[PDB]
Amino acid sequence: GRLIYTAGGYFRQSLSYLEAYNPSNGSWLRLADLQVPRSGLAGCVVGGLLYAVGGRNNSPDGNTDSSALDCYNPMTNQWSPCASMSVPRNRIGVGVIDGHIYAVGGSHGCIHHSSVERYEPERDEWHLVAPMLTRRIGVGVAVLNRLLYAVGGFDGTNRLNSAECYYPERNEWRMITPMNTIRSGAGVCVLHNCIYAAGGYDGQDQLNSVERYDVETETWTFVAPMRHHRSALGITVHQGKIYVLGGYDGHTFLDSVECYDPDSDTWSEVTRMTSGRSGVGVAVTMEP
Amino acid sequence: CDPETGECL
Ligand SMILES: *CCc1cc(CC*)nc(N(C)CC(=O)OCC)n1
Repeated sequence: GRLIYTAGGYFRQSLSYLEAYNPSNGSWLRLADLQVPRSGLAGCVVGGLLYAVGGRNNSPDGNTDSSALDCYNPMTNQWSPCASMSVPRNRIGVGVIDGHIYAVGGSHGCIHHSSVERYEPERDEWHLVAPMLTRRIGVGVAVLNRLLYAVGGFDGTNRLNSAECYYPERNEWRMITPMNTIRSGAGVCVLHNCIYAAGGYDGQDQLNSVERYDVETETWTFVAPMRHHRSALGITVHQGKIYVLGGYDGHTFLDSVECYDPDSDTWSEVTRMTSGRSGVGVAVTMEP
Repeated sequence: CDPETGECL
């Protein structure tokens, strides 16, 4: 009874869609729209609630970066505003550790953040923690073994192959081995002891390559590439498989959803989104 | 357009 939710995104303008995909039967459900359109946001889940964090509304009337945190309850199909972050964060990355949401990086106009802040749902409060060693927008974030990783991105001048890890009990960030490819706008997730980085943009092309970091060995290794090159894709893990959703391939706003099986090292097309889009926020929780 | 996202500008 778990669905893949996709929130927001962009196609002509930033979007307010909330749609949920059921891998068990291939269906899509359109649910309550976000109150404000946004692309470049991130999604996450804590205690059965879905959260939409940051992003920017790129509308016909202008660009507004978002510091918003909005809460969706599948039991009522209703969005509720939660406490806003200290600063707007477009092209943010988020990770959940021990019931708390970490918001990492992102931009506010020409400001590229290294700052990081943590949300406690029990108090509806954000607090700043140690900043990253590098400013990162279009950064991929994932959590493995209660450690937070920030991968790739763009620092205001260069696209990055670097990555770093936050150790919460020391409130400290440390660099990890850099990836073998420069990636800004990649999808980053965790699956079976590894941090995966899929797609993104290297400065010249949108990528179909995928590499994974084994935290025990400190190495990055390429796996099978996706069928579609994509940047600003959504990504999540569900029942031991990675799912990538949409993105931009330099020509089209993809509706493709591919699924990676780690046992066979293969990607397959599993469904199409209802319309092509980039910059979505994705997470997995109960059916509404 | 932004080559990373496809968005206008
Ligand atoms: C976002 C509109 C758009 C997309 C792309 C693909 C990168 N190119 C352009 N062109 C070439 C410039 C233009 O005329 O934009 C008018 C909005 N536009």
